[PDB]
Amino acid sequence: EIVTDNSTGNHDGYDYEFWKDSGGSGTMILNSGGTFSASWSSVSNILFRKGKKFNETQTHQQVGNMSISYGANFQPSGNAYLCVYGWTVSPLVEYYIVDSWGNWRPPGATPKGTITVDGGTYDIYETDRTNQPSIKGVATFSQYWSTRRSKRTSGTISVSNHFRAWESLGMNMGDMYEVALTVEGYQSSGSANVYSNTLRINGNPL
Ligand SMILES: O[C@@H]1[C@@H](O)[C@H](O)OC[C@H]1O
Repeated sequence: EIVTDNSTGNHDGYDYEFWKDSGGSGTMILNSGGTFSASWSSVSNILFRKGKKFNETQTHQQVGNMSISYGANFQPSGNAYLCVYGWTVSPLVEYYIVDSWGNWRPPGATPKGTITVDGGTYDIYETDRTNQPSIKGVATFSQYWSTRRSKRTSGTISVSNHFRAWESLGMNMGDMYEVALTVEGYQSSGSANVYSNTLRINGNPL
């Protein structure tokens, strides 16, 4: 149902998470399957997601081929991302496949390559977080990014294609912790309605 504070659980088969740091507010409404809506106001950082959490024992290859069909009405007022998001451990990595954004195309780095997939082209980037919040407390970890060259708010995201592309460029991943269609807000406000979000693993939906 309605979530306005940091929370992890399972709704309609999908692992959802609400996460924000202090400042401003956010509201997440959990709808059928992987669908949810999101509103935020005067946040520093906020994340809204529904996908799949893993027990950190398998590589993406061992999990299997991952793919998400999604559609969203994406209405940010400032900096925000509509993306597939998640983590690995050993190495600890925060990752992004961004299809849309607000006023700023992330991450502000030099591309390491590109991948052409799902009817578009993405620049690939690697950045570094030093002693920042993580799924494992304050930590130092890399971020991997695929960022579409033009905004899109519905389609298929061939998640594993990006994973393979990253690893080809020497951006290696560890054991899967999570994969999830995600709305992020950074020092901004806005709203979003994810009316479609289906995660398939080996062609089988959650
Ligand atoms: O990399 C940035 C991250 O550090 C911040 O917390 O949220 C916005 C991102 O672009």
